Order: sequence, then C-alpha cells, then structure tokens
Amino acid sequence: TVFTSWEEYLDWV
Amino acid sequence: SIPWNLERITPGGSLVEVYLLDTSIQSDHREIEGRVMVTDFENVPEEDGTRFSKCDSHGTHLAGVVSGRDAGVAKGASMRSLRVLNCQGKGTVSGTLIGLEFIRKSQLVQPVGPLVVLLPLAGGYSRVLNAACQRLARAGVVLVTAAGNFRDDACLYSPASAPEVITVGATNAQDQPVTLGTLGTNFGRCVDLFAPGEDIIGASSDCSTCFVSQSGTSQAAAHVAGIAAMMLSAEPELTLAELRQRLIHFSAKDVINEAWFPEDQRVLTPNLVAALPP
Amino acid sequence: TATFHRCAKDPWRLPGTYVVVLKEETHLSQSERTARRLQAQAARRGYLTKILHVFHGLLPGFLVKMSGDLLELALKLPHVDYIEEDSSVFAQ
Repeated sequence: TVFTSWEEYLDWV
Repeated sequence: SIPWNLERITPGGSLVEVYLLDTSIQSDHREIEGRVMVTDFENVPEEDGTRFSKCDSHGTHLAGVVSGRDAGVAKGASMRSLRVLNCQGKGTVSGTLIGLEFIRKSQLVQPVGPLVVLLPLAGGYSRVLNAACQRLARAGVVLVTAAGNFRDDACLYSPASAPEVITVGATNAQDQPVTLGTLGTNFGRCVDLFAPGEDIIGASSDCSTCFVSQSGTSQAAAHVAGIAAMMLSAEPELTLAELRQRLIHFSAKDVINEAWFPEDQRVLTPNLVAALPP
Repeated sequence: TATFHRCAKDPWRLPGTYVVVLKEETHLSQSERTARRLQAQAARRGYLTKILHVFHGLLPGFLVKMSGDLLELALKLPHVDYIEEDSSVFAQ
C-alpha cells in the first residue's frame, strides 16, 4: 500500500 | 504513535553528512527535500530486459529512513547521493569503486565533518571492493553496509565481508531475523549487528508526500547509518573502533532467537539489535 | 606475482571488463603509463582495448574493457598487484 500522506499512514497504522 | 522500527531503536545528526550509493532518488520528496543533495555522479550498467517499481524507489526510501522529516532516524542529517544502481537495482563493482573514489575526492576538495557512507547493496565476495572499503575506512570514513538478503553467510558477499565496515542484518517487529521470500537476512561472523529491516515505512517516490513499507538489509543498514550519524554528531571525535563499541554497548542484547540461523552460525552471529543511546 | 580473480557466482560475472589494481605506492602518472602500455602491447597482438577509468585516491589502477585473452600479458605489467573481473552488485 502506498499512502498519499503521512496522515493517511497514521490513520491506517 | 511512531513506527515500530523507530520505537525499537529508541530507549539529530546535523554535523554529519551521509553519502548514499544507490539508485536515483526523488530529491524533492517532502520527506527529504532540502536535506539531500544529488551529486552529478552516475555510473550504472544498462538495464537487462524491459522490467521496472520506479527507477528511484529504492534510494528514495532509504534516504527517508536515514534523514526523513516524519519517518527518519537522523532528522538533522544531510545527505549526498551517488547513482550506482540502475532502474532494476543493479550496479557493478567497478561503478561502486568509482563512487567510493568520488566520495574521497569530494572530501579532499571541500572537507566537512564526519562522513558516513551507506552501501545498501551486495554482490559476491570481491577482493577489490573490500580493499577500496578498507582504504576509505582508514582514511577516516565510516562505512555501513547491508549484510545481504540471501539467508547465507555474509562473509561470501561484498561489501558485507569487508574489514573496517559496519555490516548490518535485518530483524523484524519481534526482534527475529527477517524472512524475504524464500530467503532472508544474511548472518555469520562478518555481520556486526542487526537492525529493524521488515515492514519499514518511508518515502515513496510515487508522489511528493507518499509513503510505502519496504523490507531488506538495505533498510536495516539505513537505520544504523542514521544511528551512527546521531552518535557522531554528539561525539564527533569518535574513532571507528569507539563508534563500533558504542553501537554494541547501546544495542539490545540476546533478543534474537538464534534457532533461525543454521546450527554452526549461531555462536558466530552477534545477538545484537541496534538502538540509540538514552 | 600478480593474481587474477573473478566472481564465484557465475551469473553475476561481467566478462570483458577488468579492474587492474596496482601496488599501494603507485602514483597516478605510473598508473596512466601502465594503462597505455597495456593498450600498446594488446594492439601489437591485434586486440582492441578501452581504458574506461583510471583510479587514484583509494586504490591505484584502472578499468579496462578487453578480451580475457590478455590477462596473462596484463599480469606481467609493472606495478600490478592483481586483476579482478568486473561483476554485479544488487540493491538489498
């Protein structure tokens, strides 16, 4: 998965 | 909170320049913009067949691991990149040698502070590559390399097998050696220590703000390059031996289950996972 | 005497290109002269050569594209420590 923002990654993890 | 790997090594780096010998990089990715200088250096073999998943995917991720704003180890470290790996992640020993020589020439023309050189690549055992690394080390430069991803004795690969270099294997979120396909991290007496190398989030060259998780001894080595940069910035006068001693001193001891390694390699493989000092 | 080395992993070898490593004290001017001598001697035997790079700063020597046929000849050159066939490295 490529996250489009650090926030997107934070929300997912 | 923070990525598991960044927690694992935490119980920045502004004096130090980290040279990266790898693929091309997206130098304007937000994660590393203005922290990385792309040198005019390029020496790569032609791609075989028509494969790669961007040309700069590998190096961009590792630059992020070392120095990235959000996901990096040494967030104040500056980097310089040389392209010695083509779009398929393939280079030559001679290209690597020319790159190592470029670094030394660059230092002589315009000296700065401590230099860390990150070599997130491996080939077969190479007398000349090992000699060049040794030479660069004796000149006063700290070299960090990937142990290799072949689930094999690191002594059979270069620059992993070189004296005077810091060789790094990969461990995962459970401090266990990383499996990569049918293979995994290398091991053995030529490995100095281990570092987080599975499921490591970092800059994705797909877009200026993108992130992706990658695994490998490259990523593990990128952690140690970051840790080294932080330790050298705090104590710029450290000799290579003292730096090695500090890396061992601040490592997590005996957390790796050595049953993962072949029977005879267990005693030979250091049971150490890198970490920053408190 | 100078020795020849090539990568033990067959698929990673790059035959036809060779790293000629000279003895530790060798000066750049000597390395350059040694490269040109190799080209001269190879040319007299009907072989083409290309000096891709001359090393100095870490190790003295040069990178030459040439037939492996010329290895016995190259190993007799002054200042030669050893010669290694080029080989591949890979992103880890």
